[PDB]
Amino acid sequence: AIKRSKKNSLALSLTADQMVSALLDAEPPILYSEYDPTRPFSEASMMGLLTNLADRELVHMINWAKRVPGFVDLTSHDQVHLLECAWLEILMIGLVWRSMEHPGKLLFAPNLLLDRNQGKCVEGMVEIFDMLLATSSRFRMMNLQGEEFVCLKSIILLNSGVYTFLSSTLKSLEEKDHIHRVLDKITDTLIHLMAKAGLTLQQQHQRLAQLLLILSHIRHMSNKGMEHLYSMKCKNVVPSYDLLLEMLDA
Amino acid sequence: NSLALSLTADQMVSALLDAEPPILYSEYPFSEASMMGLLTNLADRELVHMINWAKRVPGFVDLTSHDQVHLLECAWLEILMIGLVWRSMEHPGKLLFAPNLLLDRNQGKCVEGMVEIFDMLLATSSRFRMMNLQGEEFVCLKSIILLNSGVYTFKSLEEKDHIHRVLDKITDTLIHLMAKAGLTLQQQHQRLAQLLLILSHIRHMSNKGMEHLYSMKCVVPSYDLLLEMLDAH
Ligand SMILES: O=C(NCCCCOc1ccc(Oc2c(-c3ccc(O)cc3)sc3cc(O)ccc23)cc1)[C@H]1CC[C@H](C(F)(F)F)CC1
Ligand SMILES: O=C(NCCCCOc1ccc(Oc2c(-c3ccc(O)cc3)sc3cc(O)ccc23)cc1)[C@H]1CC[C@H](C(F)(F)F)CC1
Repeated sequence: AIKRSKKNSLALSLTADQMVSALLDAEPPILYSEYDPTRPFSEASMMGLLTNLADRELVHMINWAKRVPGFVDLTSHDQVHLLECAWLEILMIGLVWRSMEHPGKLLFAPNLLLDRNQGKCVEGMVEIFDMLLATSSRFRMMNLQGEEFVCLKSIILLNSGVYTFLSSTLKSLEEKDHIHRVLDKITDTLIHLMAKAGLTLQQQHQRLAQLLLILSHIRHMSNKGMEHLYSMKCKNVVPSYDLLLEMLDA
Repeated sequence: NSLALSLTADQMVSALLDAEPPILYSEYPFSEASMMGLLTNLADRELVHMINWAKRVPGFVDLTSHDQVHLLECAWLEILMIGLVWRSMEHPGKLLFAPNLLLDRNQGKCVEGMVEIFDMLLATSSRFRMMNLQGEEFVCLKSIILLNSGVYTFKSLEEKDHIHRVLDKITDTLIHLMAKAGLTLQQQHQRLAQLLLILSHIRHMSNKGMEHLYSMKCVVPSYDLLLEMLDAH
């Protein structure tokens, strides 16, 4: 079809209710882990299970991202770089959302619930597990709602890579301005949700701030996770997919 | 009880502005090991003043010395970087490490792996410029970084509760500044969101910087004084 100019992005013409509806409708399928439960539970086998789930979720992630209002207005290059930036943060926020109602455990999939002591089966994992558990506990304590969750997940996609567009082209400035406007609309939607829930104005701003501050922790977890995943690739417990990496690099 | 929680928004702004550290001039030929020596010497001197600034951030003194040290251990580089970004706002394409140390983006190429970090710092300064970030907001953001960046890695519930209450007061303060500047309610929450979203990028830059420094064989000389100032010695 026709690629609209940024001022004619569908994102900017959505009401708050329509933005929520769009984000809920984009939400990817629940996946079940496919595994043999009789296999001995080792570092290699655990990381293999998690890799297989990650690979399947990433397929659905791409289709989800394309359905996030504002995303497809970006160049294909900028789209890919948002995803390359955010993919682990997006996996992690999903995981902590899914795990909210299971204190002490991470619900990687409905049929794959792991506790922090299984995290110790993978060297370097338990520290990240504990951070994920703490984030899930914080979401539980804040009573994070599904409509808020989908807004936060879309914010991670749009925000985690915008600052590593380098402003070396005029197009980059247009892309940055567009992302800003979409992020403003998602903020309006988050406030709309909180106002409808009955929060006072002060409470609305405090809650928004607390939710956005958690995003900085999610970023931190992603960075530590990438460092951990690199170590796992050296041990040949996680694939390197180096040809995809050199693809993305060139 | 905590003085921080009894303060009004106007009083909080005053306290945060009053806590601001001095501007240091570089004191420390010109290879990569010398570039890292220059930047490390500057960081070492700034850290002495940072610890005194941290102790003056309302709410910080209420924590145990071990928690104060934990938060600083988590946030120190974020704080150095946000200061750098602020200082560089009026110097597009350059990083004002000090008034007598203005470095071009391409001077990052002198240290392997540094120019990518320079680029992220420059992008942050550009963002602050486009938003016309104000000093009053800057000090709120820096305080948020100190309190937020290690809170998730921590009676311990009483301390986390205290920190979240202080953070809520800073949010109120940022909103108050924006309201007094004439922003509509919609503009206020949008700007709050844009400011807090930049802190995700500052965290990223810190993480990347820590990895880079670990690569570059890089405790600052003044470490013992830092702990002494924190009463952690
Ligand atoms: O797809 C690629 N590789 C294969 C699939 C990913 C392989 O890595 C993973 C990733 C996660 C994983 O485990 C999970 C978490 C986790 C977090 C922190 C840790 O320290 C360890 C684990 S959290 C979590 C949440 C879930 O829902 C599911 C799983 C997990 C296990 C392995 C590349 C992507 C990037 C792309 C690029 F670069 F082009 F963009 C190139 C290709
Ligand atoms: O000693 C400690 N760590 C090891 C110290 C090693 C020295 O570190 C640096 C840090 C920065 C640096 O260069 C600067 C920037 C930069 C950022 C990213 C890069 O990749 C490269 C450069 S940005 C920037 C901005 C500036 O204003 C000035 C300099 C710089 C050069 C060296 C802790 C201290 C605190 C203590 C605590 F917390 F308890 F108190 C815990 C222990």
